[PDB]
Amino acid sequence: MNPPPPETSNPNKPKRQTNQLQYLLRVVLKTLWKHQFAWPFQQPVDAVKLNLPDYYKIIKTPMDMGTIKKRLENNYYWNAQECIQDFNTMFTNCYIYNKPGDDIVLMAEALEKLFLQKINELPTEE
Amino acid sequence: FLPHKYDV
Repeated sequence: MNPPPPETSNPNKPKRQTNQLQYLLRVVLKTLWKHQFAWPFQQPVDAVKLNLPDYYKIIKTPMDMGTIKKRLENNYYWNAQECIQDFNTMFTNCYIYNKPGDDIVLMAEALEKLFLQKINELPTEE
Repeated sequence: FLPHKYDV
């Protein structure tokens, strides 16, 4: 079985809209989301459908861009670092689970390169 | 190359 997905709503959690978080949605997430290699990363890994009974034994902090997108749209984060951490967790999970050079890793590498290029222009917090 | 993840 699949675990519940990561939390995207929590009324009592402290949260903000900041200019940096706005950039993370409008530039960073949008750029990665539209890419031809986004699809494995647009939703939680479905370990049931893919018959990957070890995935959620190995990966204990799952993360995906569908979750990130929801968190950004809901203004769920407190700060940009929290969101950047989610992207990095997503990439790192991929590299932990998949084999170096395999198609999924290649896809993650392409997205991560773009991520790094866009986060270069993260604005100073207003 | 062909990835194990999708080798259902």
